[PDB]
Amino acid sequence: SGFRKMAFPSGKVEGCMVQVTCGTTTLNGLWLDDVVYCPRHVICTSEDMLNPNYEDLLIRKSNHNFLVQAGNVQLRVIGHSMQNCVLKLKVDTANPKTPKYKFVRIQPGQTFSVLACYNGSPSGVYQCAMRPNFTIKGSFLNGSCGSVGFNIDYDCVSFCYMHHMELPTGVHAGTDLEGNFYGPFVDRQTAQAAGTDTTITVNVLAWLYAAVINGDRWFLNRFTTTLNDFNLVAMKYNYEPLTQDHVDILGPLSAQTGIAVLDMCASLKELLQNGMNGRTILGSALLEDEFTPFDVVRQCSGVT
Amino acid sequence: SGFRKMAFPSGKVEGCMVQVTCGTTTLNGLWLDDVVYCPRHVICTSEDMLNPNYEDLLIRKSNHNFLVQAGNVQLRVIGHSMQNCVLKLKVDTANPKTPKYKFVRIQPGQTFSVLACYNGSPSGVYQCAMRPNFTIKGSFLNGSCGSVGFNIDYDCVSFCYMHHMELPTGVHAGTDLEGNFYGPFVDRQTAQAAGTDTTITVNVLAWLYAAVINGDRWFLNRFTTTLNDFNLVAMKYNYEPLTQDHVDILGPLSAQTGIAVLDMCASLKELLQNGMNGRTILGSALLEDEFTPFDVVRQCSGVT
Ligand SMILES: O=C(Nc1c[n+]([O-])cc2ccccc12)[C@@H]1CCOc2ccc(Cl)cc21
Ligand SMILES: O=C(Nc1c[n+]([O-])cc2ccccc12)[C@@H]1CCOc2ccc(Cl)cc21
Repeated sequence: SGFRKMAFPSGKVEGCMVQVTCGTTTLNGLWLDDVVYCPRHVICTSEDMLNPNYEDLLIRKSNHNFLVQAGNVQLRVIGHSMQNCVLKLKVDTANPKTPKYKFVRIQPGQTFSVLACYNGSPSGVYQCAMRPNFTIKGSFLNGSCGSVGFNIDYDCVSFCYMHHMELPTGVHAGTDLEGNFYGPFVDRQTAQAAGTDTTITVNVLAWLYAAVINGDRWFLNRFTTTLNDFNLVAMKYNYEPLTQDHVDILGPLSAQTGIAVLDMCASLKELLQNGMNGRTILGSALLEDEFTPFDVVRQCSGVT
Repeated sequence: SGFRKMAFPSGKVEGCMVQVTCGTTTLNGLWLDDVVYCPRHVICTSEDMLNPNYEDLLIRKSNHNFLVQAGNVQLRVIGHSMQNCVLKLKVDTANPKTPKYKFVRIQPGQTFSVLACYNGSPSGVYQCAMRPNFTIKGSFLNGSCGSVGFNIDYDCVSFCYMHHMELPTGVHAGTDLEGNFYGPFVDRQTAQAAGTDTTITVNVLAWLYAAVINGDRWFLNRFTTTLNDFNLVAMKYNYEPLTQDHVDILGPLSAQTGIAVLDMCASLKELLQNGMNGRTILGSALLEDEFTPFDVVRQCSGVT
């Protein structure tokens, strides 16, 4: 019982974090096998960030200009290449702590853990979601660039995010591990505004199912709805449209609780229209949308 | 920028988790040096839990009746003793991954990370606080007993909690690493009710300071108050009384923001009296109390 915003155990990713310095810029790198991945803006000064031409700035950099430090020991850089917005620094030593891993590009609404680091050292771990506007709401300070987002399936770490920047609104933007930004963001110090941060409907529904499993049932109404009727209300409240794929994905939670997905949609529709009235659901006064149906199942079943 | 409920990196504690089985009961153990710490109810059957006499049940147990497995390898148990509500199983092998550590008994209002485990395997990490009624609001299922709570100061892990039980209300109870329960709870399957779960005032104030640092300033009022006037309102709202020690502890946040502690108390007093009016502070529709002043400073400064 109880329901928490839970992050994956971070040990497997802590064993991959290194410090990358190029000139006077220091950030974090991810060391997997004999390659260190890091944001390509490690080659930029603060002035360069205003309008960087990365291919040009990279011409002035050699292997020896990238200082990679794992713990308090220096790694020898024997190659470097730019792939989209990340640099891959080939080192002469394979990371002995390299876990089984994959690089995945997640979809909006998917959650992941972030191991926030400074100077290649982990400071904390938190859970977040890729927002429908492709930003994330993280917690990152100067030096946190290169911190990664990941999910773990038993012993395989799927890295899905690498932190690159903060927008003027305090929201965050980054890339997958192939260097492609999520959303339309670019690694330049220029005004970039985020789109509408809509609520991940399927995630709210999953968390209402978690609430029912953990005993918070006050919001269960006597109504049902259809996907079309629900979606009319959802659009009005800046909630993402719910599809039959989302209903399918919620099937295991529907079965566990005996509450049909569309009945839970009707309860959510009434919560949107009536508000919480000062009440809480799982200790929250707002509808939480950063638990996927998979996270709810995993947390409520005990997957390790 | 951004402010998250952040847990400590869990790697150092993941390297200590083992599975402890006694007969047909399996839970988690913490392996530090050549000792495995676990809840003493590992010796009980479900029937025994109703009214256990631990000293008597322990007479029927020998070293070979405690099965300790670290990963998929069995540890040899060469001694066992009960200290309060924990069993200490002396093993013949010192844990090679033993980090620098301390056992601390925390005070109500103090936060810590929990590495939730099942069968000695980590499933997730979350942050919580020792409530003023000495319960915690965790996320624990069958088999999670023996999961620990901890804080990290650079490279030293201070273990402060070991999970033992869930109360009928879905809140959690456990001990420090010397086996002493927090609060008045006993390791028996008997009706035990929690006291008032008051709000940790000093923590709410710290989180309002974090909100100001991260740009959420709408709630800043034009008022000030005194500790006595504030505390009259705080008692009425089931908030813990604020002391001059709490004001001292908030001094660094007051200095960072230029907002005097008593002015922030007046803003909190108005939030209590007026409510949020549908607004949010750091993405929350309620006043968060599970960030200590130290956590706010650490997260806003980047301590690794
Ligand atoms: O965004 C950047 N830094 C930081 C990132 N984050 O997330 C938080 C921070 C806080 C406090 C100072 C720095 C921070 C750098 C700094 C300059 O502007 C850009 C523009 C594009 C790119 Cl890809 C990175 C950057
Ligand atoms: O509390 C216990 N289990 C579990 C603990 N927690 O936190 C969640 C759980 C969920 C689902 C089944 C079990 C769970 C056991 C089970 C029996 O009653 C007691 C009474 C006292 C003591 Cl010290 C431990 C226990």
